[PDB]
Amino acid sequence: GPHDNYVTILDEETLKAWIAKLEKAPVFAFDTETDSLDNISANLVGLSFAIEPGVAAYIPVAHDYLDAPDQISRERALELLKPLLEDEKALKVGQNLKYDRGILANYGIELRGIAFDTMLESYILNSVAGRHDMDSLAERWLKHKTITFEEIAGKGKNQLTFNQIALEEAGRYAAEDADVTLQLHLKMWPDLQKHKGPLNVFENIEMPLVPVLSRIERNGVKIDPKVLHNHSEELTLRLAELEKKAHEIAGEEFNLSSTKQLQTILFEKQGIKPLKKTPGGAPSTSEEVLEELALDYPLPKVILEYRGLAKLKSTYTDKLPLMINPKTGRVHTSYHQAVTATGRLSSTDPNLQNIPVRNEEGRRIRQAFIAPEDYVIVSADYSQIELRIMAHLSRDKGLLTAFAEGKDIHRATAAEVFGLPLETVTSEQRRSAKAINFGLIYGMSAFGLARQLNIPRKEAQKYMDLYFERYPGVLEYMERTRAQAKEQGYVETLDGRRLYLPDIKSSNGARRAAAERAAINAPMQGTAADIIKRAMIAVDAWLQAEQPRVRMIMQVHDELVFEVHKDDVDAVAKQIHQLMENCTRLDVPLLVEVGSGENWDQAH
DNA sequence: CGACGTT
Ligand SMILES: [Mg+2]
Repeated sequence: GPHDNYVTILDEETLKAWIAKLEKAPVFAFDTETDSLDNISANLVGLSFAIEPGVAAYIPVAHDYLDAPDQISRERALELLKPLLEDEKALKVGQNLKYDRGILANYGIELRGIAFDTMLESYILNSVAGRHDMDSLAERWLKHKTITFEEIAGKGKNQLTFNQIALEEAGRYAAEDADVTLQLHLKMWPDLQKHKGPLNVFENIEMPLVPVLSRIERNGVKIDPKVLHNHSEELTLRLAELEKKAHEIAGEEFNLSSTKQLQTILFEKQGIKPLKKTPGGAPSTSEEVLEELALDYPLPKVILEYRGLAKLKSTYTDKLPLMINPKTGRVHTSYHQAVTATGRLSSTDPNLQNIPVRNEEGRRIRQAFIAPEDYVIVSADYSQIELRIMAHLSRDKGLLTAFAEGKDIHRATAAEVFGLPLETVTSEQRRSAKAINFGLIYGMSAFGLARQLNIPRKEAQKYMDLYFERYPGVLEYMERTRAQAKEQGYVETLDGRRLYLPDIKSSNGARRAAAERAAINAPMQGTAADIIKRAMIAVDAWLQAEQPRVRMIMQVHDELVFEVHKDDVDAVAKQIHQLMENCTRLDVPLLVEVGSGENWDQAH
């Protein structure tokens, strides 16, 4: 791990020399460092170029501390770099490219040279290794503890924004970052080349996602804060009523939110035997315990209602109005592309993928999302996608025929399990088969179904036996995947995304069963994520080539909520439809139930 | 309720 060959650029002539080197440089790093953690309101501070291993350059453009000398104009430097950054033939490399690209696009410079991202490379190679962050990557691959931002800043309010930070420390840190990316690239890229499936997915599914991810995050979803600042008042009043009722039942004032106090007061005053126990050993008070106890006493019911209301209020109705970006008035999310192992995108700060649906008050919370003016929400959706991947990967004629004909999968499964035809499949049989399908997706055991269906576990096993006998190809494929995990350990999805299992041969019964379940459902969710990502890429290509009156705002799991102008709804819905069924060459069709509701809940 | 685990 070399160092000290780090030249910091203060004059534009050295910048010209560096760009002359860069335009002949095949691959090079790019790591813009910025004061603000935000990707939208942040103002750029400096850049970083590392054409050759150890040969890294930091280019300050605005430093705020006393006597920051010869600061190149942030506009002049970017104007001189526009031929380079906006070049397609120059392949770049970095970390979290949807951050650098967003920061650059703040100034109108649309970057186009992205080809490698160390985060994405580390994700594709071994998705269950570390956390895919520079600090972890450093020792995990290069075996070189790098300088963190904490040393320069210091935890707490004492932490310093990067812009006023002294020249030497900031420059050496950024150049070390750039240089590191190069070492990580030069080390991992041969490994990424040796793996054909991972190479395919990395080139075609993961990396073209970065520009559309940045565009989606910068577009942001619009919320009507008045709805939440109204609705929280009714939430507070209702929970106050629940407080009054609970303190009437118990005769004392306390906090329903606390769990230790709640279990103590409950199990000492009313004294029901603890049905279940927490993983920590204490008596458990989860929702099942709540409903079982509310079968007997009203205080469990009222505290369950308090939990239900308070969770949604505190998590959404209070946090979302706070997170509205004041500059543009739209909530901006950070889709972390590589954090979950399976492959799904997971929105963070705030979790837009975690908006309530099943509760009517959750329906109100989803109604809080609206359109600015003359616009209307289009909520794309894949219906029962996981079962479609199951049919494709099982090669079972029954499910393939059922999906090709287009009948509801749940009633068809119930018909094939119980014998009576699908038209006579009633509601209880229907959601019984629904539980069968979902559980088989997740790999759960018969006790789980006795819990999720309130039927004896013997009857659960009998029902799965009927299903398994009528669908032997699915079981054969699942056993093939289980066995494949033994000698390969990287049970793999369709498009080549892998998952290394360090728990397949753990020789422990507890871990291996969960490892087997993960091996079962890994191709499932992996294929679903790849299909969604490819649909995202195609739709983004359509918008960026045609520029219609549509803006993609969010990507929930198997959902692609848009925002269209009122007069476009007739044709753009059909166009995105066609773009999405033609997304992936899979035999079973990919049904897309496009809504066109005025608000997100209405479109849902 | 049945398979996994240990004294
Ligand atoms: Mg970076």
